[PDB]
Amino acid sequence: VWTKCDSCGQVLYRAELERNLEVCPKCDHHMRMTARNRLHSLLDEGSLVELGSELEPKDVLKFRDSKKYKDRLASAQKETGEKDALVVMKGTLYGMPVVAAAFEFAFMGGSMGSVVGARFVRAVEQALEDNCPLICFSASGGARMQEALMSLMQMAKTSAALAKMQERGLPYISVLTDPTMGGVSASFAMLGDLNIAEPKALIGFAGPRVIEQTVREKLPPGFQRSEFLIEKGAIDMIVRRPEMRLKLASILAKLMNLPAPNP
Amino acid sequence: NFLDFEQPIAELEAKIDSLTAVSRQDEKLDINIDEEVHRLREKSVELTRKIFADLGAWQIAQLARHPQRPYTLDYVRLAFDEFDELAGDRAYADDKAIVGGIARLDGRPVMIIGHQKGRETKEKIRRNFGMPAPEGYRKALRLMQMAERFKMPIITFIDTPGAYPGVGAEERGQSEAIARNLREMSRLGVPVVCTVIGEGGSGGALAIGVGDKVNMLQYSTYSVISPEGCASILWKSADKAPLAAEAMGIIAPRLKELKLIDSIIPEPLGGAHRNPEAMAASLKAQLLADLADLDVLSTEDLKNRRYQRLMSYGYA
Amino acid sequence: NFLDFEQPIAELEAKIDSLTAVSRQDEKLDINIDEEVHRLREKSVELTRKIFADLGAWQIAQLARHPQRPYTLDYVRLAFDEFDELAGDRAYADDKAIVGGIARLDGRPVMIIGHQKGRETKEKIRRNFGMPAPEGYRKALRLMQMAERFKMPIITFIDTPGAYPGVGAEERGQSEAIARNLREMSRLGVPVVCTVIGEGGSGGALAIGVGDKVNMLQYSTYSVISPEGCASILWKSADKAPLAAEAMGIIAPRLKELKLIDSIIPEPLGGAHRNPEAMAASLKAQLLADLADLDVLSTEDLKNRRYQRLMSYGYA
Ligand SMILES: CC(=O)SCCNC(=O)CCNC(=O)[C@H](O)C(C)(C)COP(=O)(O)OP(=O)(O)OC[C@H]1O[C@@H](n2cnc3c(N)ncnc32)[C@H](O)[C@@H]1OP(=O)(O)O
Ligand SMILES: [Zn+2]
Repeated sequence: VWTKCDSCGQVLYRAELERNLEVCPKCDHHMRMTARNRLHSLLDEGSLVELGSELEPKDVLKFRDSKKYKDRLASAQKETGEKDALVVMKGTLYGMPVVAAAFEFAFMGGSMGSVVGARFVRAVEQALEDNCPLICFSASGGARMQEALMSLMQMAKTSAALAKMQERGLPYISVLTDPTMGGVSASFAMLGDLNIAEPKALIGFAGPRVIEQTVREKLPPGFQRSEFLIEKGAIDMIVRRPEMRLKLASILAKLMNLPAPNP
Repeated sequence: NFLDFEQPIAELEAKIDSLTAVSRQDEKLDINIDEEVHRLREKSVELTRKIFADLGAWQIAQLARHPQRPYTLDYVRLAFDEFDELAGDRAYADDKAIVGGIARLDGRPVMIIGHQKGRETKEKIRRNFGMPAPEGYRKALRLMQMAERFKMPIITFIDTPGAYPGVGAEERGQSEAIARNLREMSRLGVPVVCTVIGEGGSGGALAIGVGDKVNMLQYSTYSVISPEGCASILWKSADKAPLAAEAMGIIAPRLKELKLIDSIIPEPLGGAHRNPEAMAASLKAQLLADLADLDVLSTEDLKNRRYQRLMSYGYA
Repeated sequence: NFLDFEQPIAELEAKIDSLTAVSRQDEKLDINIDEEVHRLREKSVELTRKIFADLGAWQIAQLARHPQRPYTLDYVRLAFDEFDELAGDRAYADDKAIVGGIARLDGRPVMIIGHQKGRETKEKIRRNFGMPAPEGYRKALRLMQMAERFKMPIITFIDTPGAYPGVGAEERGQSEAIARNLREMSRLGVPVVCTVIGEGGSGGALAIGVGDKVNMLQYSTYSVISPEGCASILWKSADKAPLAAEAMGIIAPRLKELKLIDSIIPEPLGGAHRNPEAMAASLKAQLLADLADLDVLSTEDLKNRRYQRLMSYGYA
């Protein structure tokens, strides 16, 4: 029941960290949070209703790099307890209907595959039919390499869905957690009306290692971090996780023109 | 500079060149020289036919990266007329990795956007080896919006290693540029025809490749990551690239059966580099055919069909 | 730090401060100290009333540049609640010279954009003295488009020396940013209310000031070029600035009689810096009245009225 924060090397009490939404109480380090726990924290209590739960990985390419991709999917599903990376849940936020989606970075690096894109499109469609904001928490290593173009196209698909939402005037907030790279930051994570990002979150398109290889120099200090990006204009604002829920509610209360939430 | 497996063919071609020079150096022995030239030409044709009969996915990927191949400017020159090149994204700078403009396809006015790798070693470094910074995708978006304004169909040539993973290009929001292109290109009210001539992929190619008709040349590849990268991350080695290329399924016939592209444009025998004119003619015919059956649809029906085609991607 | 012509008033105020300290240092002489404080307070009020009775155009221009005056953030704090600041133009960087966000005006959700000069000498250099680079006008456009999307009225605070004439800002297309803002702000489907609190002009202020209702504080200026520049180019000297300020007609009533602004917001006696709370209250009342009479119009009628108002500028 005693965990340690790797950034500061403290001895955080486990339940103390858990009740603080997996944030170090000492150095305020934003550590891993599972999709289901994140969506339970955001949305109101007793109103969660999962969407797109009938979709499961159905590998067709029969990929095999060093382990059978079916074996990879089985192992990840057993480890994390989720069918695929993205989890969509309808619910209420301070008395306001809202559809939320959260990545599960433990599932093959939160990579975006066919099921991820299909679930995201289901979330967008649900938001459209029942007019309400969409909130997406992004934590992904990129596009699922074990599905090739069938994964790459999921970018375009999801983008199109968001375009539809933008045409209807429905707000869409895109929280950028740590990390958000590859085809998730280039398709729908940075395609939100407001690009909120958690502190010190590695956000970009190409990972630091490949940038180092190509440039063969020293990257600027604090490269691709949230604090470095907000000065580059890619991030609208940086919100701490314990204050996220309320902040989001307030924002969507003003974008939708609804009365302010009761604190 | 032919590929490794094309060493025999190259040798034969060199021989032919030599014989041609001899035929242009004397006159009393023209008959025998010409007969030998014809015989060796038939030999080269048959050798190229048999060599290319069975090419692996790695061989195809090498062909798509052949350092002698028509790029966007070459196809524009050999299949389009009256091409005016528009430069600048109006914000920061004009990326030479993406060339765009407005030209005429058999008299019809069309907008052309595409990646340009560059021919020699000077242009290759001038054009960043076909890898565009975000200020190239922003120019592509600007030109696509301009074309969509003046009821103009759009034609895209996708030939690039990917988006440039530089520090400067990363500071200026590459992800935002790509995402904005992907979002906006699905709402254009004009038919879009995309071809994957050469090498494309990694998502820096889908930024100008969300179209109504997606076409690919026979010996061209389109992958979520280069075989080198897939091998490095997954195979834990760089010399196992061909295994990654075979496993991903990046070849045109393999992608066709997955319902990811619309048609494959057959290439001249021995790759598109041997006979660029025939390749340009085939591509022009395919473009005209694709525009012919896209004009019938109304703008609303065109957009609805595009949306449905996008939503039909993937097995889920 | 009061202005030169306000030297007498400042002295009296200083005197009052001293007396106040004395009134807070002893208790047996409170009656006489309080009576003297009241008498000197009345003296200061009458002196400020008579000094400000006749102010020249140069004096007003100095007031608009007073190094103690509520900026955009001050008005936001004292007249708006629940203000979330949105930063970044999504392309290059976020300009600190322009602050924008979304807040609530008496419960109504509004979008706020405005120049921010900065209070002290550190923030002044951090915010480029209120002079925005093109990546600030692009952020302003992004926020205005966002507000127009979600049926949200827009409120603009125009307080800036002008657009930054830097080499970097010039390389990144300042002219394009300003022109795009001017073109797009005339088509917004939401009512726009603009005020010229403080100093504005040179065209880097009109970039966020093409609105349905244009308001100006009593002691604020709005000129095509700063009086120093007008004197330098035309009067061939810099010490003849007050002549240029008087000749141009940069004071609020002078622009009012030309049908260039809608109304003048009366300021607290002695300039808006003496009583910022009263200034904020007056501005909030004016904003509420302008939105009250702008909501009745339909979106199409609103846009038509805006277009007609724009086309009615000038004597031709
Ligand atoms: C081209 C594309 O879109 S995919 C290319 C890969 N991704 C990138 O280049 C962008 C970022 N690159 C990265 O390496 C990471 O995402 C970083 C920089 C954020 C580092 O995050 P890390 O903490 O190092 O995570 P890591 O990469 O180990 O991801 C965890 C797991 O997800 C896997 N993974 C992550 N992304 C992918 C992907 N796109 N395809 C397949 N597997 C992936 C990794 O192989 C790893 O598996 P393993 O631990 O069993 O070996
Ligand atoms: Zn810690």
